[PDB]
Amino acid sequence: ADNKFNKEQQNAFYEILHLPNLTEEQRNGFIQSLKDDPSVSKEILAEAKKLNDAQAPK
Ligand SMILES: [Zn+2]
Repeated sequence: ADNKFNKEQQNAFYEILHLPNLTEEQRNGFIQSLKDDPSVSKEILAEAKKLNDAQAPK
């Protein structure tokens, strides 16, 4: 059964890989969540983005 990401899921995955202000530990936790159930991508992405923005350099 083919488990290739649809565009919504792929976009989330790549955005999390590339968000600049996550630590490795933070990033890997979010990616692991998606690897386990990709249907939660939109919620996980929203969390990752908030954390990324909170940790932006000033
Ligand atoms: Zn400054």
